Formats: sequence, C-alpha cells, structure tokens
Amino acid sequence: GSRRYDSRTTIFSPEGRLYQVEYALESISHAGTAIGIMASDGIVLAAERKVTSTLLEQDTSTEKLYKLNDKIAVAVAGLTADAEILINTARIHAQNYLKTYNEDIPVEILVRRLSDIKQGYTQHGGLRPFGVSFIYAGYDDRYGYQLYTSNPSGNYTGWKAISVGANTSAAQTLLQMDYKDDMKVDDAIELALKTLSKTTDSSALTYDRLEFATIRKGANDGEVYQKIFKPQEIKDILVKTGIT
Amino acid sequence: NNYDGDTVTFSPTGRLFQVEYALEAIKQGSVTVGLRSNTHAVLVALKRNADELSSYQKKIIKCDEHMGLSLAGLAPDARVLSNYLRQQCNYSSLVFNRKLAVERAGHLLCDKAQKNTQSYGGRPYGVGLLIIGYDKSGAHLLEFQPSGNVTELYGTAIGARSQGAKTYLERTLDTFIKIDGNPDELIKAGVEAISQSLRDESLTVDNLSIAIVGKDTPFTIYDGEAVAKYI
Amino acid sequence: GYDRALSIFSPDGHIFQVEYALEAVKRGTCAVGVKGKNCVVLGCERRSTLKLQDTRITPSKVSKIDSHVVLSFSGLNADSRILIEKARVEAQSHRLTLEDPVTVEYLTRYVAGVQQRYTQSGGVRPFGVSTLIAGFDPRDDEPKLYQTEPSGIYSSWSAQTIGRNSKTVREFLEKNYDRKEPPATVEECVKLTVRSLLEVVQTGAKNIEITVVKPDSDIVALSSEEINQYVTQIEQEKQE
Amino acid sequence: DRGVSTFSPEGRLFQVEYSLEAIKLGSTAIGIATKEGVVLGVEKRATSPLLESDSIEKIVEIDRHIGCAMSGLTADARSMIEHARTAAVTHNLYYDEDINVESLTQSVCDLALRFGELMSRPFGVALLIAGHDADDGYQLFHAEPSGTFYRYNAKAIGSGSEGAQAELLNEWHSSLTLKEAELLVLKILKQVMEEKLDENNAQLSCITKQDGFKIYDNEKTAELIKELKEKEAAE
Amino acid sequence: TQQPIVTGTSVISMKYDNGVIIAADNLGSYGSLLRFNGVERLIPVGDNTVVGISGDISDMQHIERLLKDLVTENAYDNPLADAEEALEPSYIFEYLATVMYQRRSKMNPLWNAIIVAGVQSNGDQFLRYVNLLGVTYSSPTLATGFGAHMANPLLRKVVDRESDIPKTTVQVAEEAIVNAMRVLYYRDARSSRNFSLAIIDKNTGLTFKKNLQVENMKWDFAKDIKGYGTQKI
Amino acid sequence: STTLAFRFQGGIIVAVDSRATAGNWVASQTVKKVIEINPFLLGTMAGGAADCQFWETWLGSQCRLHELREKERISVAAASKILSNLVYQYKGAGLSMGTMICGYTRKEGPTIYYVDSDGTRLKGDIFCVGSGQTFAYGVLDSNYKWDLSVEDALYLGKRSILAAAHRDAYSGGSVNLYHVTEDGWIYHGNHDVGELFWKVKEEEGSFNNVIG
Amino acid sequence: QFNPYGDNGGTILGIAGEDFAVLAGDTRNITDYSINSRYEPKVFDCGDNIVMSANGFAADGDALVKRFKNSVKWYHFDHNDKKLSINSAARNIQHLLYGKRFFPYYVHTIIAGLDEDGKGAVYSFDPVGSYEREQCRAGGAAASLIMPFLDNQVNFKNQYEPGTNGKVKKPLKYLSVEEVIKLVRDSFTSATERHIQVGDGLEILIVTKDGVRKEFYELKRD
Amino acid sequence: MDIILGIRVQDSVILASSKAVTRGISVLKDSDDKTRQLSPHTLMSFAGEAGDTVQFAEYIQANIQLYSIREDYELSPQAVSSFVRQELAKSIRSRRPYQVNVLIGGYDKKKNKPELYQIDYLGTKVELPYGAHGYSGFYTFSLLDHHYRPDMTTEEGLDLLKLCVQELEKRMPMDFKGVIVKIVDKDGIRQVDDF
Ligand SMILES: *[C@@](C)(CO)[C@](*)(O)[C@H](CC(C)C)NC(=O)[C@H](Cc1ccccc1)NC(=O)[C@H](CC(C)C)NC(=O)[C@H](CCc1ccccc1)NC(=O)CN1CCOCC1
Repeated sequence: GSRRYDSRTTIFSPEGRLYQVEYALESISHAGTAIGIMASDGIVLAAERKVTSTLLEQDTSTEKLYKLNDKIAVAVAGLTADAEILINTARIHAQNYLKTYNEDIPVEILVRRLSDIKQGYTQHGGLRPFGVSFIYAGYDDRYGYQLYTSNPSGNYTGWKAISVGANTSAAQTLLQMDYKDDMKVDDAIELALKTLSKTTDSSALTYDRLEFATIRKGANDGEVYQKIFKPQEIKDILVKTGIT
Repeated sequence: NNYDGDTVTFSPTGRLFQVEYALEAIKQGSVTVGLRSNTHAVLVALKRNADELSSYQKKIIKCDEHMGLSLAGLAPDARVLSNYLRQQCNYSSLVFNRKLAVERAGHLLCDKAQKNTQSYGGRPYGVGLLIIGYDKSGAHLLEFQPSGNVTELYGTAIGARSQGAKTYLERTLDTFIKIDGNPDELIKAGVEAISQSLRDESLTVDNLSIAIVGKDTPFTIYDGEAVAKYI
Repeated sequence: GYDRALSIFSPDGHIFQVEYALEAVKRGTCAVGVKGKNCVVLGCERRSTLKLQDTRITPSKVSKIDSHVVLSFSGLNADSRILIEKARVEAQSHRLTLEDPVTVEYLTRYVAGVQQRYTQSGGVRPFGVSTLIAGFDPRDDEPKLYQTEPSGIYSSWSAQTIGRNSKTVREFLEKNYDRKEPPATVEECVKLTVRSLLEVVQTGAKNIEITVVKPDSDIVALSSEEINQYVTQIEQEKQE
Repeated sequence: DRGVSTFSPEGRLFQVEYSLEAIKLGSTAIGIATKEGVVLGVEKRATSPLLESDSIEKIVEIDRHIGCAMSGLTADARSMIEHARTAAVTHNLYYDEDINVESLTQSVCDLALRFGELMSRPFGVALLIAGHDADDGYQLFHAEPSGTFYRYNAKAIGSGSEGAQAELLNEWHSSLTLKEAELLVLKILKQVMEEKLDENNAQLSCITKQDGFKIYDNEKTAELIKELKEKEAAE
Repeated sequence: TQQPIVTGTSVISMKYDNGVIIAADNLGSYGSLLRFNGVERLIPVGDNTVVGISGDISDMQHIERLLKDLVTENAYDNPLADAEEALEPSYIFEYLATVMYQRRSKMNPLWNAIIVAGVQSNGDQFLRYVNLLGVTYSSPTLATGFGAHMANPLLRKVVDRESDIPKTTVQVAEEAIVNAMRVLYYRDARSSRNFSLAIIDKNTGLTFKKNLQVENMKWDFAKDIKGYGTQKI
Repeated sequence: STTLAFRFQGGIIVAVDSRATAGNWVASQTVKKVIEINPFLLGTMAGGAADCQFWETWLGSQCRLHELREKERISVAAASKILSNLVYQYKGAGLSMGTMICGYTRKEGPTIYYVDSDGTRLKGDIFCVGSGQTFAYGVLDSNYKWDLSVEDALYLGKRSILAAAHRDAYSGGSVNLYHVTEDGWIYHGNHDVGELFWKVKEEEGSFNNVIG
Repeated sequence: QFNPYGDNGGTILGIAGEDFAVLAGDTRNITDYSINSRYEPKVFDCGDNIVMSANGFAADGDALVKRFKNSVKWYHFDHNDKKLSINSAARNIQHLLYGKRFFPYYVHTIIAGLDEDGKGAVYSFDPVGSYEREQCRAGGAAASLIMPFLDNQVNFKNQYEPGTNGKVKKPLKYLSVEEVIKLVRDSFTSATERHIQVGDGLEILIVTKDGVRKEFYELKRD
Repeated sequence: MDIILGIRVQDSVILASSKAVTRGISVLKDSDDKTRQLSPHTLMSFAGEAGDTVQFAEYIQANIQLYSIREDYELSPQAVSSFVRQELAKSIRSRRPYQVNVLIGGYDKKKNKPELYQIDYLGTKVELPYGAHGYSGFYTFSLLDHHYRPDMTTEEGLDLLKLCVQELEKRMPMDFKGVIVKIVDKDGIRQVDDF
C-alpha cells in the first residue's frame, strides 16, 4: 500500500532526536538573520531581507516583520508561507482571548499556544513540521516588555536579546558582549544594526535590505505604540548611527 | 520474496504469498478429522497441550443446535469465524424461522475470508475449519481454507500429518458412508482414521475430542471420560 | 487520519521508539527529587550556554499541577507542556467529581497512563520525557515522590534523579541518602539536593533551581541568593 | 519496513513472536493451583535501592474471586486489567452473579489480537490469571498476547520461566496443600532470581473461596521465607 | 407517521382438511371514491404460499417487490431452490412479520394487515396474520377489516376449533368463503363485487381463481319496503 | 412511598416503607427500598421503581470499580455525586428518583446526601423523601433530638414511617429499619404495619382517631 | 397520528410451591371488541427450566420473549454451557426492559422456575424493568380481579386462627401442586365470568426438577 | 433558590444569599450556601433552576481554578465576569440552556477597587453599585436607591443589607430562612457568621 512512500516525519533517531525538526532548523539557519533586543523602555526588532533585487518593491513589502495585534509583533526566520499560516492562527487566537475576557492577550499565552501547534506537528499527524522560527516582541500589564523565541520543535524560551536565522552563533556573541540591563531603546536600535552589519553575508548593510520595528511606550501617557519602520525611516536611522 | 510484504500483492507467477503463509499455519496445527454418513456427521480432533501441566487446547466449537466445526491453526481466528457463523445461523432463525443451510454457511465463510485477501492493512485468517451439520438435505461436511476456498466432502482431514487420515478415508469411503442409524460405529471409523496421523503419541482420555450431529441428534461435543469408550 | 504504527517490536523484543525516547530524556538537563521527613525538594539543572536570557518570563522547569502537587521533568521541553496541561485538567476534573483533590499516586498514575497510550497508539510517537511528580495527599503529612518514563512505568522513590549525568548523581544519592533516617528538616533536604546537583552542574550561580513543597499546599520557589548560600556553605565544608 | 499484521514464512505473526521476546526479559511470575486455593507470586526486581519496592504493583485484584500477576512490559497491562475489572463488574450487573474465571480470561484475550493498521501493536506483557468459581473450582490461566490462553496446574512466566517450569514439573502433585504451595513458589523464585530473595523484592498472594483474593503483607511473607529456609536445612 | 391513501378492504381466509383458502376483492379505494377496480391483492409466492394484503396499496406494492426479490435471493447458490430448500410459508411470514415490527418500531409503518396462507413441506396447513403494529396471531379462520367482524362469525360456524378442520372439505370451505364475500358486498361500503380466490392444497397444489363475482343475491324484498315508518305508498 | 434517614449521636437511622403503587392500585407490599451498596453505604429509593432500582444497583457497580482502582472505599460524597451527575445527564428526559445516600467513612464520619432526579444534591442531618414525606416530617421533627439513644432513634424512625403509612394512601406495607455506625450498617428487621399499628396503638396510647 | 401501541388483552398468573412453580395464562387474543384467536399461547419454555410470559401488547411481548430466549442461547455460548439461574435471568430481563426505558415494551412480564436451592421461584416485572421475587403474582387485564384472591388463598392474608380473638394469624405453608392448580383454575373461571378479554382456554406450565410439563383446560367462549 | 443580593461599597463587595432549599410543600434545607469561590478575590452567588445552579457554578469554578494554575495568576473580576457571560451566552442557544442567574462580587487587586457584576441566564451582564436577582429586586432596588451612598464602609453596607433583609422578611410571601452574608475585599473572602 502507501506505507512504502511514508517518510515518517514524527519519529526519533537512535540518538533520541527528531529528524525533521533538526533538518528544519538546518533550513532556518540559511534564512536572513533576525534580531530582537529588549530594553527597559521598549523593544527593538531588526531583520535582514534575503538577497534583495534592485527591482523589488521595497516600501509595500512585508517579509520578516508581522503584526499580531496592537501590542505584539513577530520577526520571522524560515519559510515565509509557513509563517503566514501560523501568523493568521496567532491573530485569531488573540481575538478569541479578547472576545472571551475583554482583555488583550498576555504575551506568553499567545506564544505558548502557537508553540503548542508546532509541537503537534512533531508528535502526530505524519506531516512535516513548520520550517519557521519566530522572535516574539510584545507588551502586557503583567510582565511588561517581553522577548520570546519559538522553533519547529515547539519549544519556546524568553530572552533579553536574541537572534534567529543565519549566523546566530556570531550574532549572539556580539549581543552578549555589548548588551546591558539598564539599556535604552535608542541604544538597542544601535546595537541591533551594528550586530547585523558585522554578521551580514552582504558586502555592506543598506536600507533596502532591512526591516525594522520598535515597540515603545513612546505614545502619550501609559500606552504602547508599534512602529513598523518605513524605507526612508530606516535610511535615516542608518545614517544617524553612522553605518552609511 | 519481494511479493510477500502484504496480501494486496501478486507474485510474478500469480501467487498470494501471505495467503500461502496463512495456509502454512494450518499445517503446523494439530490434526483434526471430519467424516459423514447419510444420517450423521462426525468430527474427531486431536487436541494439543503446551506441556504436562497445561490443559489441552479445545478444537471443536458449536455454532447452532444443528451445526458446528473443528479448527486447525490460529485459535483466535477460529473464534472470530465461529462467532460470525453463530450470528448468521441466529439471523436465519430469528428473521426467517429457518435453520441455516450448511452450504450457505460455507458460502458466508468464503466471502468473509476473501475480503481480507484483497484489501490493504488487513491479513488473511490463519486457520482451517471442518464444518459439520444436519439440515433439510441431510448430513454435510465442509472444509474451509483461509484462501476462501470451501469444499463439500464425504470425509477429510486437516493439520499436521493429515495425509495419513485422508488416505485412510479415501480407502474406507465405501464402508463408512453407509453407516446409517449407528452413531458409535461412525465415530469408531473416525477414531481409526485420525489414528493414521499419529506418531509416537497415542489417543488418551484427555487428548481425544469427538463431536457428532445427525437426524435425531443435536450437535454435541464429547470430552474426558465420555470418549473413553472409543479408545 | 494518520494511522502508521510507529512504536513496534523488534526481533530482540525491544520497542526502539520508546528506547530512543529515553535517549532524549538522557540528553535533557538534569532533574533531581529528594524527599525528607516532612517535605520534598525538587532540584533542576539549567544549562549555562544560554546567556542574555530573561528568567522572569522563561518557562520554569518545575510546574504546579495543583496547589499541592508539582511536576518537574527531563527531556523534550515541548513534550512536557502537553503532559502538564493534561495533568492540570485531570486535577480539576477530579476535584469536580470526587469533591477531593488528587493523590500524588493518582496524578502520577494518570500521567503515566497518558505516556503509555502514546507507545501503542497509531500515528503518534512516545513522549520524549521522564517526570518527577512530588507533593502531599489531601489531609496527609507523608511526603510523596514518584517518577514516570516514556514507556509508561511509574514507581515511588525515596530519592531519584533523571536527565543527563543522572547516573553520577544517582550514585551520589545512593550512598548519601539513609532510608532509616531521611533529611529531618527543610534545610537538610535542600542541602542534600544542592550537593547532589553540584556533582554534575558546573557553577552554582543561575544554573540550579530549587523548589520546596510542604504539606497543606505549601509550595515555594527559592531565589538566586537563597540557593547561592547553600552553594557557598557546601564548598567551604568541602575544602577539608 | 513491513506490515504489523504480517505472517512469517513459517506461519507465525512477526509482531506476536517479537512481543514474546519482550516477555522473556520481564521479571519472573509464578502461579500454583491447589484444591485449597491458588497461589500467585512475583519477582519485584527494583532497578535501584532508592526505589520504594512496595510501590511495585505486579500482583493485582480483578474481582473478589479473581486475581492477576504480570510479567514483561508491565505498563501495557494497565488497560488489560481495566478491561478485566469492567468485564467482571459488568457481568455481575447484567446477571447478578460472579463471572467464570475462564470467561474473564477469554474477555481479556479478545483484546490481544485487536491490533494492526484498534491499537498499533500487540501487548508486551503476559498475565497469570488465578481465580475460583462454583463450576470449575480453583483455576490458573496463562494469557498471552497471541490471544491464546492455557489452563495450568502450575506455571512460570518471565526470565527464569524455563528453569522454573522444569522445577514445577517435578514438584507439583494433585494433593498439594495451600501452605505447601506457598513455600514452593518462594523456593522456586529464590532459585531463578538474580538478587537474594526476601520480603521486599518478592511478593506473594492467593485466592480462596472463603476469603477471596488477598495480597500477603511483607510481615506474613517474611515468616514463610524463614519457614522455607528452616525446612530445607532440616534434611 | 403515515396516513393511508389508496386502500384495499377485507382479506378473508380459513383452513380445511387438506389445505387453506384465502380470498380478497379487487378494489383500490381512494377514500369514499371507488377509484381502481383491477387491483390484485392476493400475491402467490412459489407454488405453496399466497399472501393476502389489505390497507395501503402503495405499501402493498412495496411488499410485492420484497417477496419477488426474496424468491430471487433464495435461488442464489441454491441447487435445491425448487425442492428441499424452497421457500416455506413460515419463512415468508416470519420475514414479513420482522419487517412490519421493525417499521412500526421506527415510527414509519407499512400501513397494512397481512394474512399469509399456505401449506408446509410436511403437509401441515399454515395460516397466520400480521399487521402494521407487528401483531401476529393464528387461528382456523382469519380475516382483516370488516372481514373480522362479519366473515369470521360465519367461517367459525364451519370450523369452530382445531378438531373441526379434518371434518371440513374443500367444497364446504370454499362455499363459506364465497358466502362471506357476498355478505361483505351487502354491508361493507368500500367493497366490490369482483374478487379473487386462492386454494392451496397439499395434494392438488396452488389453484388461483381470478375474476370471480358475487352472485345469488337477495334484493327482491326491497320493493315491499316503503317510507321509514308510517308511509304506505 | 415514604423514606427517611436522620443523623444523630449514635450514627444514622434509615427507615423506609415497602409499598409500591400503580395509580390507586396497590401493586406490592413487600418492596425493598433500601439498597445495600456495600458494608458502609446505603441508598434509599423513592419515585419511579425501575429508575431507582436500576440506577442505584448501577451506582453500586461504580462504587466497586472505585475501590478496585483506588484500593480504598468510596466516600459518601463521591458516591452521591456519581448518582447526581448521572441523573443530571438525563435531566428533562423524565427520570423520577428521590434518593438518599447514607453511610460512614473515616474522613467524613456519618453522612447523608439527598439526591433527586432534577439534579439537586444536598448534604444534611435530616431528610424525608416520597409522597408521605410530610407525614414523616411531622412526627420526626417534633420528637427529634441529637442526644437520642440508639434504641429511641430506631423507634422514632420506625414510628415516623408508621405515621406516614397510616395517613398517606400511597405508603404502607411494612417498615424496614437500618442503623449505620462506624463499623457499618446493621439491619434492624422488617416490621409489618398490620401488626405494628395495633401494637403501637395499645402500648403508646396514640392513634385515638382510629376505632380501637 | 400513528399509535405504535395496542392492547391484546388476556391475563397471566404465577404461583410458587416448595419444589415446583406454575405459570398460567389464558389463550385468548383480542383487539377492541373482536377475538383474534381462541388459542394463541403466550407462556413459553425458554430453556434452563425457565418459563416466561409477557402479557399486554403482544408484539412487544413476542419481541421480548424472543430476545430473552436468544439471551439464554448466547449465555451458553459465552460461559461454557452454564445453566442460567432464575435470579440471573431476572436481572438480565431487567436490562432488556430498561434498555427501552424511553420507548417501553408495553407488557407485564412474569417468569417462573426453580432457584439454586431447588425451591419454587416466581419473578414479576413492570414495563420498564423493576422486578421482585414473590410467592404469588397475577398480571394482565384481570390482574385486579385475581390478585386479591391469591393474597387470601396463597398467602392467607386477613385470615386468623378461629377462636384466637384475631390475635394469631393463619400460619403460612407451601401448597401442593394439586392445590395450586385448583386455585389457578378457579381464578381463571372467575376472571372469565367478570372480564370480557379473558376466556376461551387456559394453559398452565408446571416446572419441577424433572422438567416442564403442560396442562390445558377449556374456558367459556363468550 | 430565590433571594440573592449584592452591594458594592467603598472598599468591598457584600453578597447576601438565602439559605432555604424548597421542593413542593417542604423546606428540605435551611442552611444552604448558594455561592462558590472562583478565585481568592472573586465570589459568585447563584439562583435558578434546580440542579443547573450548582452544576454551572462548579463548572465555572473549575475553569477559573484551571486558569489560575496554568498562568500562576489571578484573573480580574472583569475578566471572570466576561468569561461567565460568554458561557451563559452560548448556553441560551443550546439544546438545554442553563437556567441560572448569577452575581459576581470581586476585588480587583491591580485597580484596588471592589466590583459587582449582575448576569442573568440569557448572558446579560451589567456592572452595578447594588444588584439582585428574582423578585428580591422589586423591593431592594428602590430601598437602595434611597439609602445607598457610594462612599459607605463595610459596616454601613451590612446595616444597609440588614434593612433589605428585614423588608424582604416583611413583604415576601415565601419563607427563605434568612441569608448567608459574605464579604469580598483586598484581604480575600470571609463569611459573616452572625446575621
Ligand atoms: C411510593 C409508594 C409512591 O411513590 C413510592 O415512591 C414507590 C417507590 C418504590 C416502588 C421504589 N413508587 C412507586 O411505587 C412508583 C410510583 C410511580 C409510578 C410511576 C411513575 C412514577 C412513580 N411505582 C411504579 O413505578 C410502579 C411500580 C410497579 C407497579 C411495581 N410501576 C408502574 O407504574 C409501571 C411503570 C410506569 C412507568 C414509568 C416510567 C416509564 C414507563 C412506565 N407502570 C405500569 O406497569 C403501567 N400500568 C400498570 C397497571 O396496568 C396497566 C399498566
């Protein structure tokens, strides 16, 4: 019968590893680097677009940074099409929570549910896992500013600063070197860009090959604002830090 | 070789190896004999034990007041098939107030075993059955094989060294067929038949298993001291 | 639905998928459970290759199933969440129908039954997780400590460890733990737990987590400084 | 790979034959049937000295008149016991009577072959089912994952089974008393066990018409162990 | 839940020494309208059974198709289909009785009253009743609808108990049936003059008589009846 | 029917009548309205006979399965709640049951739970259930004290059923008595109203409304 | 609207002795004011020395008897030809009846036979499965006529010892099979006189350790 | 089930619930607590159809307790009340709706404010300074309109509540056997034993 052609996506190796999860992580390691840095008064999300073409429409494009609700955003690393499936699910989950409790969803709860969906694909159903790693950047009134990451295994962890995708080994060393706890958003913005600038496989880091976003309490009095940076705004912030 | 992974695969010479491997399980099973006259039908079964401390595996199962079988091979499969026969016999009684014909009993078993040999996932039954019965057309004896093939016979035998008893019955055909209105003599002929399949072991009191059905005899099984008469 | 039998027997009589799930547990960070005279203590390793972590929000290794029972584990982190969730639901369901919280044995038996079900169900792989379940039965002061594993077997332990280098720490506990006289106080039990982890861990900074459970729903997690005091005390006594 | 319900060329189900190898790795369990009762005994086999041996439950009650011992992948037995208990109680509900030991065993064995591509694999555990009823009296059954069950006067299953069975062959007779059977299980267990037999690493039980199924205390078994050693030294 | 539309009236029957007789008129009523006049309500099954049906005709036609299909199914893989393993009246009845009760139990009945008349293989007379409710009973005389009220009293004067059956000949029995049909024509407003009659004998077999008519009727006395009490013209 | 059970110093008394009716037709005078679930649990029956009889014997099977699985006798609270959760699933379907789960355990002590077919479950010290519950209440409440002796409590339970058996047309036959202690339930006999009424009338001097 | 129930009339009666038990029932079957059959038996031998009758709506009666008979058959298959005891049969019938709790069998069921001590046993059931063992029970159309007579003559109710000032009751004792059949016959002749649905014939099934014997008696046919 | 009241004051929420359980012409119990603690600082009283009331209350209780364990965090009274409303809003269009009316009294620890929510069986939620279900409201609302002030103390609230119970005991047809009073504040939930 059909048994002959079954890859058996949800099994253990003799060493106790999940083949497909490991190979999905190998896939993600070739994806454009994405960095999240959490400051005391906000969060920065920076991501490198995958080898851009000059005829690509840059201003009306979304590849790396997506908005889940007004308080939570994600940086993507891996298959975009896979990520969008998960993003729509996450968006719906946040609205279900709001409809049920009349309160915005706590960041961890949203992250856990999305990570639980990934877990399911590694344990049952016989389907391939989602080849996606997320960096969740968000705010709620319990824990304040939070950074998380999830990967195809369905395992998630919290971070002060973290990178996913390509050159994470080199990127994490640089973040671990210059990061400190009393950091501001404007400093974190500079760190994020400096790290990408050194870990990039490109010749030089330019505005057209980047996506950038901040989550500050920079709005008027006790409320959070999400800023998905425009091309010109990235061009300005790149000059302001002295990279170009 | 490459064509025995499942029942859904034909070999290049047109064989179904899984069905043949199921047939092999019957050959390993303990010998059982079936034979009939015009008035009665008799099952004789050599029961097998694990060791001296164990009981002897029961080979004969009753299906209705007028029908029953003996098994050789996987006993749980015989239980499934006998249970199916019990239901079909019972359906015939409740719905039509009619005792199920032994021939239809065979047709129903054939079709049930066949479905397992044409579909992916399932497996063939690993047991052979000898069905006896007395219906509106007199006494009957059937031989069921898990390939689906059901055959009506005067006498037969299945299991290990069944060729000895089968040769004997082929010689004795003209004698035992005319044992009418005499149960004990028809059993004696069956006991002498199964004796031709014995090696080193002989028929003891808790080893032998006999069953009979006929004109004025409901399907009944004899074990223990009730078969001491025939040793 | 996906039906494939993934967990199956091999010629030598082994179910490799269950045994490979044990290897995943062996890879996982070390977890230890030690029960005293009036308490149980659950110690857990946290690997120090991860700096720039946020320990406020990062999932804790020890999880409360109910107000009186806790569960730690070793192995796949994602798999553990599924077991913990199921256990928490069963805890509330038990209170609803029996009008009484679960016993630690009952909760363990349930979790172990779930793990077993995944070893002979079609289309699923076993949980790559072994758990240590500890607590106190309702209106009872006898400490309970149980262990489960992917196969589904479960049993009670005076003290036990699971995860990577668990055979080293089990060796330590086997000679240091006295059945006739268990740790009489909370301090003694925590110290023995920290000592046992110090055989394996590396540094006693933000690598060791300790959680103490006492009778009548009295559970508390120790902070860094509190744990560091045990680490400082043990090392000074060692130099002798 | 290959199908789960596949026949070998010799005419056996691969998975059933492989599950039998798993049972050989399991801890020893012995049962002896007498006219005064049936005795069930098991090797506990604690993997480590820290493990509390009294939590090792390898002997189990199905009903007041039916008991059960296990050997092999013991986790697999939980759903088998659950079925047996429900079958026993359900029959009492439908018929206002105790259920026959054979019928109970048959009900359990019906689960055995309900696997394929139902559960994904056979059970990796063998059961010794001991009990009493008014019709056939004291009985001992050996229920395998093949779906087959034999009645036994005495039976050993597990790692030391072939050695213990040969010993039970010589020692068993139809006039054994309950006390004689208790000692015989302990004697044979001590022979085939790796570690030295005592009240903590071995457990006894029995089923009698009068008192029903009872698991013995560690105090009661300890005295039988002491009684056993004295009798062997006495000649 | 149904309501009968096109209906058939009484079916009457009795046992005699060597077999059974059954009769039913050829009408298909549509309420008070005597709509259809060529309706055969006696349906033979083999050469040894006749099923007489009253009530809803659409359901009668459904039952016909079942019986027809039953004969076909019985012949499959059956070398003795025209001998030892032929359909018996008792088999045919029990099948119908099963269906009738199953349908009433699903609250969707076959709106009929059925009488299965025949002769068994051993020569015994078979005569048994079943209706929309699945209720079954047997008697030396059986009748449905108005037949139960008017025919049975007349037929019971001939065969009042079991011991009267051997004493009753086919001539006497048929005479009583034909008389009963006349009485029903006098008194049942949904009856017709034309009818069918069937005799199943253990010796002479199945004799199916079509296009019979009620005759030798008494109407002459009607001319003397004037008014409703006091009128003399 | 009329059934009662009350809690007191010396445990629990349980008393029931034995009549069964189909309208005004007295169908039986010898019905067992107390179910013996186990040596420490009792269940009383009022309402639809089959509904009570079927589901309370079913309850006993569930209680047995509990002590097999948990190696421990089921609590009175858990036992009652199995029954109440069951009848709640059938709410609206037309079950007619007025039951009382009476028993003793170590953790609870003597306990009584009223459970009925519309899903009501109440813990309490005194309950009377059935068509003649009000007649039983009248005698029971007016004579009840916590400090009754085992002898007096048994009689009050018996006398309260008798009171109802007399006035309520749909109660009678005989009185079945039970006493539940820390050691389990103890049966205290079947008492036919035919003899009991006159015995009570003469000895007590009550029932002066009746022609002596 | 379609009404799935009907009343086929008739009445049944069960009495238990010391080492025997009888289950009687009239052979008349009716609907409204018409007689369907003068001899339609409704007391059946179900095997294992158990006789059964399900009086009321005959279709439901036959369905139940049919199912119980089948239950006895499968009890033999599943439990090594073990004899079904009368108490076990009773409980099994409760589950048959209560299985259709929300669409009941409209019948009063009575079974009779011997208990496991060899003593006479009669069990009676309501339509939805409540059952009770008794020495005495009438069921069906004329149950209200026959039952009080049985209370008086079988269980000696309201009968006191002469000259004892209504203080000593008439002592209970088992009746002989001869005395029981006298009471059955008189019960049915009385019921026939005053109930229109009862008559034609009386069929009694007597159960002893030796087996199941039958007796038939004529009743008035008006 | 009949009388359930609620009064929100300056620093607490006070719930009063009748003790009587009546079927037919018999008061079966006179000490019934018609409430469940959903969380340490959230209490729900209930009244309505027999069986439904408790079954619904305990079902909500189990869900809130499950949440508390999962997140190691107490839901706000507003969040709990929204969850309860939605369950009843689902229920009303079910095959067999829960016929249960509830009052949710809670103390929000983040806002440091007491909160009283009235929700009927249809899923109709309102936040109120004082609330009631059933026929009680027809007397108590007008009484509270007059005597209630927003800045009252817990003691003043209890006297205001006594004034309601007295009026109900005077003019209500049925004997409801007094009330069980509970207070919800910053320190959690506690019962007034002498009322
Ligand atoms: C007091 C005496 C009254 O409530 C007690 O409560 C007893 C309780 C004991 C028996 C456990 N209650 C009854 O006796 C109870 C009263 C009752 C009846 C019906 C519904 C609710 C309450 N009686 C019964 O249940 C009787 C018991 C029989 C007589 C032994 N049964 C019937 O009335 C049966 C079953 C009715 C039924 C209920 C639910 C669904 C379907 C049917 N009814 C019949 O037998 C019908 N009837 C009998 C007379 O002949 C014509 C048909």
